[PDB]
Amino acid sequence: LPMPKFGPLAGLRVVFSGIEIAGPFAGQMFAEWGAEVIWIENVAWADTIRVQPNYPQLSRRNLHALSLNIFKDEGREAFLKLMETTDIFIEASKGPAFARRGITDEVLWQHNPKLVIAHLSGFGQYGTEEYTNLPAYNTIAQAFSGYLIQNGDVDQPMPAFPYTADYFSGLTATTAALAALHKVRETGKGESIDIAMYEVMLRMGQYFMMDYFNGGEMCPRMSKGKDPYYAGCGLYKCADGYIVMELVGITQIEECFKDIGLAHLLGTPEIPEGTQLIHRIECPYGPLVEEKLDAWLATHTIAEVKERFAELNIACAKVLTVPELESNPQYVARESITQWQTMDGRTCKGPNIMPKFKNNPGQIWRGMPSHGMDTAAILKNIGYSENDIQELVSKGLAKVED
Amino acid sequence: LPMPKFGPLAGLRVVFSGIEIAGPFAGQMFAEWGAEVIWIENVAWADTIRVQPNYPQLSRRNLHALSLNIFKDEGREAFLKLMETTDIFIEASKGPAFARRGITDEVLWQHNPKLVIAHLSGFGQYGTEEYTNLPAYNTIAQAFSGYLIQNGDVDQPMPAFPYTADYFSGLTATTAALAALHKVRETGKGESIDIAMYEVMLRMGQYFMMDYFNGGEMCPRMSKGKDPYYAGCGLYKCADGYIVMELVGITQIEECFKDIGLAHLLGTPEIPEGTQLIHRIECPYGPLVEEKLDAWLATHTIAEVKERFAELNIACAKVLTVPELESNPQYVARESITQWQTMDGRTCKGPNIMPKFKNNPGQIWRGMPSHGMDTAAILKNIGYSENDIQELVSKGLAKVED
Ligand SMILES: CC(C)(COP(=O)(O)OP(=O)(O)OC[C@H]1O[C@@H](n2cnc3c(N)ncnc32)[C@H](O)[C@@H]1OP(=O)(O)O)[C@@H](O)C(=O)NCCC(=O)NCCS
Ligand SMILES: CC(C)(COP(=O)(O)OP(=O)(O)OC[C@H]1O[C@@H](n2cnc3c(N)ncnc32)[C@H](O)[C@@H]1OP(=O)(O)O)[C@@H](O)C(=O)NCCC(=O)NCCS
Repeated sequence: LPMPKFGPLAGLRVVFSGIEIAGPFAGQMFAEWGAEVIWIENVAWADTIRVQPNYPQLSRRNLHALSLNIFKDEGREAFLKLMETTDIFIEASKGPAFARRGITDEVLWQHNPKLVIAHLSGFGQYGTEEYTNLPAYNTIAQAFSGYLIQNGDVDQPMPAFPYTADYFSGLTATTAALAALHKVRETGKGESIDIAMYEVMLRMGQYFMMDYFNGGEMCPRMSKGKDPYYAGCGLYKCADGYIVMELVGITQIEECFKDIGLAHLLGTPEIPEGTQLIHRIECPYGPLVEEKLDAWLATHTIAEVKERFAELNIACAKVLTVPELESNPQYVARESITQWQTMDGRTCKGPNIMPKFKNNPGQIWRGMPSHGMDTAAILKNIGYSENDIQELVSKGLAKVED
Repeated sequence: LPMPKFGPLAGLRVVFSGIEIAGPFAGQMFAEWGAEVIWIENVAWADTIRVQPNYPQLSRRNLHALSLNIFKDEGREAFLKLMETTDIFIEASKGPAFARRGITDEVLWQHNPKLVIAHLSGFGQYGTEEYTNLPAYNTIAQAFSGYLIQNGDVDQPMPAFPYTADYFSGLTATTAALAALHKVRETGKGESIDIAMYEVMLRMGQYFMMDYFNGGEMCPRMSKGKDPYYAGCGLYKCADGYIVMELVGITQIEECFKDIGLAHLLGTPEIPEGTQLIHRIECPYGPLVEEKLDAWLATHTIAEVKERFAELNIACAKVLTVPELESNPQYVARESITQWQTMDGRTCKGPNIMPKFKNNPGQIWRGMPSHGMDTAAILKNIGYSENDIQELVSKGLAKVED
């Protein structure tokens, strides 16, 4: 398939089947970095992402679009012929849906013994009858993993937003597939990967849950965006708006207490010499620290706080709104936001390729493809004749460019 | 270094320098999957994660601990000797701190031309004077990327929790390093990677921001954990507690409207045949949909809703609290939560290895190492004599087991 040679993953061949965020995010990250990535959509209906007015121009860029019925007769045979030249296949389904329909890992490996197979599901490839075959999106994974219950304000839990669990799961899939690919080079045999979304989010939520699993108590939710345990950490108000700060480190704590009028607290049983963190609940002075911190901050503008905190090596930042991003000097300097052309010939704006590879930078070479756009090209490249593909379209088993 | 042979990354050698979550998360994910991973801590002070009572038993398991002054005299030489046998080096610093201290990418490559170098920072390896050298933690990256402003309730923004941006950044580092490693096999030359935390989070926050960058408006924050745009999506109340649901799909919408008493709305200008999603703001019936949905749900128990939604292929789940996780049948069946022994000989409980590799499963083989534990072993393995290492300890340039 015609495309430029770029990035660390040039020459790698990736195929994915899945809709919305998680599966396709995993697949498309390969394309950001140079790989040849085929997006499989069903024949009768298209990916549900196409209902979003602008996002798909970013989340589906650099992709080739195949539209094929991968489970039915000649569609199935065509799909399995494609697998012979495929290095990595990402699939997102309700549990072991592929195996249930006859496309097992053993069947796939009969066509390509080196193939890396990544199964993404809500609840895993096996477990109980009750959960294994259930559909899942982001919020389902947050609910089932204890992540949702940790987010929100004290009295009101809420999901992390937007679609946080989908990105973590997709990213985990990408990472695991690349790890397995490394093993194929060193062993010459394929791998199968079982990524359950709830297990991904369970790991991302352990910072305080590890206390519960090991004798302790679970932490509360944040109060108005302040860390539930550590004073001087999270969201604060200055005289002219919101900032964030992290009061961490021996020196930072000593100079900040001095600033806020609390120098006498240094060297007490719960804040002894060398204290790197002040625990707002274990220390009797916790609420007092917050009271004086709040009052000192309300006396200063964001700019003044930034300068003093720059002097103390205290991490902080103004909370930026979306309209403030484009013209930020750091964004401009690094080209964090760029422009590209859509397939239809319109100018689209959005984030550039991330991260920055020094020797082999990624690039945007293609806008989001249309439904069935590359079908005729992909099938011809795997041995199908013009009339033979015409029969796949007529039988309802494949769709070509509109 | 003595360790079992397991996982897709057996025989890979990884070194990381960084503290807390992001850097070490990237490094330790290699160790979950079989790699030999060296954790570098400073000599005079240890990783700040050690202040957490339980989490480090999970986040630092499977690791070898080196304690060395990588920038000073014989410590520097020892570090650069280690790099000769290292495949991947992860470093987390304030901007280009390594280069500023004399350890440039060109210097590193003089010792190992195939080395993959991953630089993790808040604001990148280059940019403006104002931002590039600033310290960063999770909340700083959320603030600077527009992620924080999207999380929380309508009237109250708040960070995603816990330390969400740290895990995304660490995971991106792992993925990029593995992608670059693939290129080294196919080109025989090293790579340098510039991962700025704010650019990572900028990408994770695009779902609705793409509308703003392309003519449209930015969405509001969620109201009590309901999707800002799409009805039937997010957090709801049943008669006996919180659930989450995603009302997505042609069939799901038709049968659910029928259930809630809104069948007559189907086939109207804004809900025409084939509608996969109901937009709560573009549709005049949006608030009515929510009103009837809320009332129908309040009539039913969680269990009843689950059964009916299982009949309709509508994704949903009870919102689980932390105490409900251990004894959940899916968690038990898959061993999602397991037990292991610490270095001190105590039983520790927490998440198992994720994800599940079929042919080469990861395993927990070592608990979290002590400060300086493997120093003498690592230095001896790179050509240092017992007396020569004794001088590194005495000069304050290295620390050995306590
Ligand atoms: C997202 C999800 C709920 C959607 O599933 P769905 O409601 O059944 O909708 P789909 O369009 O994917 O599936 C319809 C059917 O077509 C099949 N199908 C999918 N792609 C096909 C193709 N290219 N050709 C022929 N059939 C196809 C599916 O297998 C499914 O049949 P099944 O019930 O036997 O498994 C589900 O795929 C899932 O839980 N995935 C795992 C988690 C995930 O990825 N979530 C999305 C994160 S945003
Ligand atoms: C986390 C962070 C704020 C801490 O930085 P810090 O306050 O300077 O604390 P450190 O202990 O890391 O650094 C102290 C000094 O020791 C140096 N140092 C670090 N490891 C060393 C080692 N093994 N031997 C000798 N010196 C070392 C550092 O370079 C630094 O000196 P510098 O100012 O010239 O750069 C910073 O590393 C950072 O912004 N990292 C990038 C983003 C990130 O990883 N955040 C953490 C996510 S939880």
